[PDB]
Amino acid sequence: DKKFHGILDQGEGVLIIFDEPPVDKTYEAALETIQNMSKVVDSLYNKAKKLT
Amino acid sequence: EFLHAQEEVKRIQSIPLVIGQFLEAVDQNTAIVGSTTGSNYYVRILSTIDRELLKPNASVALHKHSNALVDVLPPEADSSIMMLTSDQKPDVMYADIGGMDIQKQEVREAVELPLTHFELYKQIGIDPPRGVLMYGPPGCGKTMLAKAVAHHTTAAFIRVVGSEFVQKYLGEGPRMVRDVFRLAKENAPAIIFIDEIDAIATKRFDAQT
Amino acid sequence: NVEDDFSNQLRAELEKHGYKMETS
Amino acid sequence: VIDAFRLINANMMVLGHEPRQTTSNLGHLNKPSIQALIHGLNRHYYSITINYRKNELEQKMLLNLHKKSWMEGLTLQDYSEHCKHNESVVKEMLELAKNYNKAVEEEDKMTPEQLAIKNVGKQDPKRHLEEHVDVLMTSNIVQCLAAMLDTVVFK
Amino acid sequence: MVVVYLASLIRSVVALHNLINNKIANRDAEKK
Amino acid sequence: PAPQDVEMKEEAAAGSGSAGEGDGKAAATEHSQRELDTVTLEDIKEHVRQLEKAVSGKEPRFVLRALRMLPSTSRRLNHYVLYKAVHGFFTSNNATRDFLLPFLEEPMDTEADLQFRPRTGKAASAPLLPEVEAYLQLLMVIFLMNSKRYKEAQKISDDLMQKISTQNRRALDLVAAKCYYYHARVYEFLDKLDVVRSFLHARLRTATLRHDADGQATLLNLLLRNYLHYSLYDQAEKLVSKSVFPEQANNNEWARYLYYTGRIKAIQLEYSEARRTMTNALRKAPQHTAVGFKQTVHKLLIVVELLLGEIPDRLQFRQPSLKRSLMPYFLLTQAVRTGNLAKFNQVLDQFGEKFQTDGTYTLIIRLRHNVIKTGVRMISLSYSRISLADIAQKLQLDSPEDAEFIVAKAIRDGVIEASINHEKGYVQSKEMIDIYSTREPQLAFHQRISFCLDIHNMSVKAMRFPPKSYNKDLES
Amino acid sequence: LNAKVRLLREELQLLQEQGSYVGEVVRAMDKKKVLVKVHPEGKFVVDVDKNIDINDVTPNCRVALRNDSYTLHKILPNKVDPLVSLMMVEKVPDSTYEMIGGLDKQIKEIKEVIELPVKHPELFEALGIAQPKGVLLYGPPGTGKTLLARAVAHHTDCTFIRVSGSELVQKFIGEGARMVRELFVMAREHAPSIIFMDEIDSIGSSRLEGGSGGDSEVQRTMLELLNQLDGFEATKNIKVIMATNRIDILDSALLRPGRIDRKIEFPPPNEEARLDILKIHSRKMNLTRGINLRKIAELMPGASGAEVKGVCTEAGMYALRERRVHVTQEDFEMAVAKVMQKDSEKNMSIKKLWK
Amino acid sequence: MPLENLEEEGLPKNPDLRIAQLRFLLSLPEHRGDTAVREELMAAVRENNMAPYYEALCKSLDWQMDMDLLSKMKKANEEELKRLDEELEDAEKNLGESEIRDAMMAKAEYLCQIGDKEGALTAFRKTYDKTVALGHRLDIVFYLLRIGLFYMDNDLITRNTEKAKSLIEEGGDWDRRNRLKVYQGLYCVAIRDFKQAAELFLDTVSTFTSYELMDYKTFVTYTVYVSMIALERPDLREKVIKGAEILEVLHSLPAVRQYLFSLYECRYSVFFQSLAVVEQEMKKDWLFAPHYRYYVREMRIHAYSQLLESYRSLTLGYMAEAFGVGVEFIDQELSRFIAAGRLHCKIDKVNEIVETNRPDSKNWQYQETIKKGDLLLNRVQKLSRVINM
Repeated sequence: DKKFHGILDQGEGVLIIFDEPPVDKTYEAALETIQNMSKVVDSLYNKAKKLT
Repeated sequence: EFLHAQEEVKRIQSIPLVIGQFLEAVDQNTAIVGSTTGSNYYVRILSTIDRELLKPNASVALHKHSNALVDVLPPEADSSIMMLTSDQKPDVMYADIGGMDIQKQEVREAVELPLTHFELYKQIGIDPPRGVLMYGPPGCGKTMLAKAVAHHTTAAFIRVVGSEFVQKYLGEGPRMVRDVFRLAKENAPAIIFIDEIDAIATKRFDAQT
Repeated sequence: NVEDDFSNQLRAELEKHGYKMETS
Repeated sequence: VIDAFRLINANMMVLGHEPRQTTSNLGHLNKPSIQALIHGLNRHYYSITINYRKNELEQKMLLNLHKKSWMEGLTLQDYSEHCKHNESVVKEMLELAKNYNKAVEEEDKMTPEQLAIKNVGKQDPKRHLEEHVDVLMTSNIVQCLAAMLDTVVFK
Repeated sequence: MVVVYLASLIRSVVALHNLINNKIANRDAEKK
Repeated sequence: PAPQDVEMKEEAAAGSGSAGEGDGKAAATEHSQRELDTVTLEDIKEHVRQLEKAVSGKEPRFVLRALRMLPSTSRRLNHYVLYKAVHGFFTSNNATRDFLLPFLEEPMDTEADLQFRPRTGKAASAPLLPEVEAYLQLLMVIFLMNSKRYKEAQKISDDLMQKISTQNRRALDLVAAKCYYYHARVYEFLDKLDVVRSFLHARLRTATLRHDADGQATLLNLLLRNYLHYSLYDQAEKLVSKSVFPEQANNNEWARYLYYTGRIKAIQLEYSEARRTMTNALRKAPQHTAVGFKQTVHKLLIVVELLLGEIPDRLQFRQPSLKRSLMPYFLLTQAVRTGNLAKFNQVLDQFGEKFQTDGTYTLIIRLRHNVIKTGVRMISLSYSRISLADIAQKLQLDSPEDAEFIVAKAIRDGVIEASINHEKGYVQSKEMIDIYSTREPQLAFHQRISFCLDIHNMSVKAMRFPPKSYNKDLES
Repeated sequence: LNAKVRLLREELQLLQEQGSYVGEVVRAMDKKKVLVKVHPEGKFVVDVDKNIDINDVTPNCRVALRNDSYTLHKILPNKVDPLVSLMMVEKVPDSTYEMIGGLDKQIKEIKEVIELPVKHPELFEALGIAQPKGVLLYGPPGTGKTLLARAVAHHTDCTFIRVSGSELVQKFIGEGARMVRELFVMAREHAPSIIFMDEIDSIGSSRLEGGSGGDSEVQRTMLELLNQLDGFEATKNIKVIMATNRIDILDSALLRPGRIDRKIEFPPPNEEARLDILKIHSRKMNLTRGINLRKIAELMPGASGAEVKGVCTEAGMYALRERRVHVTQEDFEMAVAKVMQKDSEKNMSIKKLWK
Repeated sequence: MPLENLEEEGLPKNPDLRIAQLRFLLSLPEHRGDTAVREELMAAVRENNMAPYYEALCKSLDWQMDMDLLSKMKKANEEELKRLDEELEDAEKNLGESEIRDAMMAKAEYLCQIGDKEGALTAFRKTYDKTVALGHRLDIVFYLLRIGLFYMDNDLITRNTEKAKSLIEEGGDWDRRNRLKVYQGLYCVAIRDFKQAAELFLDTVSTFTSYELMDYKTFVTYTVYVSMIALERPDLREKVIKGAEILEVLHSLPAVRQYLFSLYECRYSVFFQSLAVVEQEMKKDWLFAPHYRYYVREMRIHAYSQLLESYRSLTLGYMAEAFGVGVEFIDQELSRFIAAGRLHCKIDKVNEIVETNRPDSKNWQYQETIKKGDLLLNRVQKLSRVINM
């Protein structure tokens, strides 16, 4: 669910805890935009054929 | 030099300015306006102004020297009345007209549910309400239902009196309607409430006067 | 890449049954 | 907008005497406010020439802004702030992107009024998206460039 | 660029033809 | 059918001639004239013209349409392409393609665009006589791409072409440039062993002094190309160091040059520049010349990629619809992604005979090492420790011992980033998968940004480029 | 860039002016002065500038003026007439064949009378029939007669000019009961049209029992004008249509046939009609699978189309309440019963609910 | 009803079984009257790999069509045209606008059923010009889209979708908006990316009342299958498992239900068992994948990832057994799984502990910006070199 995110070691009787994400919003926001860009280029190329 | 040249135009764009309202753009060089003076002008458009935000209806500035279209004003600015009866709201709620259950359920659903959240009503499939007419015996108390909802929102309630549209000062009357309606479009959603339309707009108009 | 699908369906069902006996 | 008048009577204009007196003038005519002003100007003495006594020392004084530019060229902000800027721009760019697809597919129209309605030509995605890439690039360069410069030099 | 090219295509016919007109234009102007 | 041959010829001769003469004559509009003449005209002459209507030769009328030389000696070449030796593999005219002076009927009608015979005939210190000569020379040898003819009119065509040239002019080298390409091809492309070289060098010297870019460009490509086919590679490598390609050469000229250069650097151990040059040539010039080249370019390109250190995906095979041509290659690819040695050797051998043809043979041996290199990267990356014996079996190496030595070398190169523990019986993964840790996210940005700088410069310059000609045409 | 600034210095002195006005040309005079009427200021006879536009002399064109004497500038390419503006302000409901549909009998009768001649009088003319003068609509209230009039306008692609009996609507002479021909002229301009006269039976009930309608007065005159007019008696594509629900109001010209093309009797809403209307309505909202549209209509006793649509509309209120995203079967169960109570009220009062 | 036609064209394409699928493909087009077009359509079916048509020179003529069907459809189509021309003659006599439109629009749909594209476009064209019900307007444009999906020409799909897409939102019809999602949903399985498709199907079961669609039960079975492919345990759990609606309805699903359940239990022994069988079972019968590699590759990454994320260490035996396949196959698979950077685990076979480092971190998100940027980046250079000449 990623409530705290960790890994449970059943081989040793311990629970490995990771804490305070270094995950940044800058990166996450950037991912949405870049997928929309790939779409625009496809539409552009189709129009490109006329010019040639 | 272009900047210093642009500064020529900056000095004319200043006061005196009289406000017109932009009917439409014929071109990006000439346009038609109908001013608040109570006269319409077909005037020229200078340089260093946007027509991007000004193409549909908006307030616009003319210079009083030229009597031509020097500058632009936002569609939001020059709003005749913005709010009233939400900062002037009554404290009356649904519990001071505690009865009339059928009536209470109708007003609440038509007026409150679109202001608070447009998405939910639309989500179901059924359109969120557009035009409301309210009819019945006068002894029920339509104004009072209006009061309860006016209190409850505490925002997006524009109270306009039908006499307040008509005016002695020249050309303000048809214009006064443009300024308040145009503002409702910008600060969406908002409800416009006209108390009595039964003594301002009449079935018989004689039109000799 | 390479065609993993043809190979995995046959391998997964068969190998798993022998593995049941072999290991837990 | 400055004009000069000595101011002489009406008759002098009417006769045409007034240009005989002005000699050693060039003259000029401008109109801040319509025909009424022009008439007032002509009656007076119209625009007699204004020259300026100026030179480079006076010119240098007027030039100035800030010596404080000294601190500012080096200054860069907190890294959390660098991230705020980058985030705000990428988020913005997503919104405009959907119109952009249409823009490149079409825009046969060259007529500004028709283009505006058709492919959301007014509120154009090209103008703004370019404008956006350009602020983000320059902003990141100056902040990044300064941080590194300071590091080497102070230690 | 793709849009800029569509504009240059319409432009080409007029721009290309104009070149000849200019040299002649200078003679006419001087004559009359 | 001669009664039907005459409509076809007259139209063809006039249309192609009109465009070459009207363009050449202006003489000071060099950029426009250079572009129109190189790409459009020669391409028009090959693909649309020949194919159109009954009989591919429309040559007999054409010789008379302009002027070569006044006796019917130079004309004779027009008859020889039609019939002698082979007769090409184009459709020849029945008659009225006459041995000495093809046609009895002029289409000239004293035009400036279709010339007149005595009128051109005065010129010899004018560009009017060399330009016409060349256009006719070019047309005649134009059949050679399509036909792949040998020893017809191409016996004396090399000599005759030298005669047309003299000390040339900048305008004359631009038209002549079309002839220079065919001059190598006639003995080069067929691979008859003869000297095409003397002429090619000689024009090259003259064009550099006058400094006409169109001419120099064409010669340098041919000189490299000729050598490689002859199997005198040593000559081609040494040539490149002395060459200078103009930066104002046209788009076909660049594509041909780049392909040919690409095969050469690939041999030297420079795969990185070799792949990029071959890919870009195909987009740069879509030509009818280009059709013969494409199969080779993709075939050579794939072996060239595997060596660099990229393993190409399946999709690439599918799109250019040339999948079949690519097909034996496709197997070699599936073999690298699995990373198993044994599959590679067998496949590459049976197929190897075909591969000799593209120019792949020199490389072919080295492709062995890539397969294992891909196996080593997967073993180290995936796990920490797996026994050396497990790896030995998986890749199908000869010995468990053999796995150690190969692993030991690979680490030194530093592409793997692991440690092999010889005594302990396992490989230890020292690497961890990351791209944010060291100085390295900056590098990751660097490569992404780097490819972009080139794209930006191209987009912006290119936008401006039609307007540059309008600005010159005098518009604001 | 240099060109932009060069232009710029000249513009400032040029712009200095006494303003502009917008009028329209009534007529031009032969001598080249034009009689134009400025809309806020008085009418003026004044000349044209021929450096800019020679079309400004053409009558019945809205024109720009640049003030310096009220001189004509150019003609504005955007024009408007009051007849189009009447259609525009109301935003009349327009509806398709389905809504009325399920009254199979009703459609064939209306479709022949009104729609074929407006669409093509030529067909009628070849055949040898006389163009329809009057169309009388009668039948009980709640048979979709008002909606059908609106629907018919959409189908022919003809404007719906409703004379409502307001004096808010009227600017043509500011009243309408001697405005016969002025509407016919403007209708012909924006041809084809159907002029509609309506009784809602809630406002002007006093006019009706008084002497057989003041609203019938307007209809009788328009019908007279339309019977004989100019050379446009031959061809007609402008009808005058009446909605009424009584036979009492009908004067002598209305009552007889071969003075009116048709008198239409409407079939009351049946079980078919509720289905056909319900089906097209139910599409607008989300629906849950396995709900029979047949079942809802059949239970529904209605009293109008308005009632049938009221089922879907009431359904939405229920979906919010339950807090669903799709309007389930349960929402519909409660809705039929709630709509049945409205019907019952309509019947008790022997008058319509709406007022 | 028509959605099966679209699925059936898809089946010869599956690289997992070419031949059986041909018999599935024939069945529904024979009933509907695609016979007449099918001579032209047959070339598309060759790319998809084999056809059993009477004029097919393809391998399977083991379920070959009889000659009489081709001819019967053709006479029928001409007969239909003969009635239509005559309807058209009658139309002028009544209203021009009503009668000619109803007939022209009916003729188009009929033409569309056959799969004649050309005849469809022209016939429709007049009806669009004229006034017709908003809901009807959206169903007719979807039929032009429906012909292209059958035809499996990719370029063709795009044109129709964009036009339909504007008209649906403009309109008031929610139910109709949903219909377009299914057609587009077929499109999503048709291309390599299966993930995109699941979302359309989840919406459409709720709202898309039966007409131009199969029975409620056959649609629900599609719904759950596709949901499993895109969605991991949190997403799957909230969406499907939480609901009131499934309990009220009652299951008829158990085979597909086990495949959804196994993920939740997080026992890959149960998962993998259900996976080899389900892949073959569902995929062959109705199209959700013409490219078999994509389906298994995505499921296996999720089954391994999810086991690893929760548990640091496992024994090799447990690992071998749960996953299914050989240790050898498993060890090769991992190397490819690692490359992505979301899995990042190490395997010690010499000490028999498989350790999973498992970094949830910024590196995972970072990795994504860098990776995605590559496709686009390569693609502009190619667009620019074309535009300039």
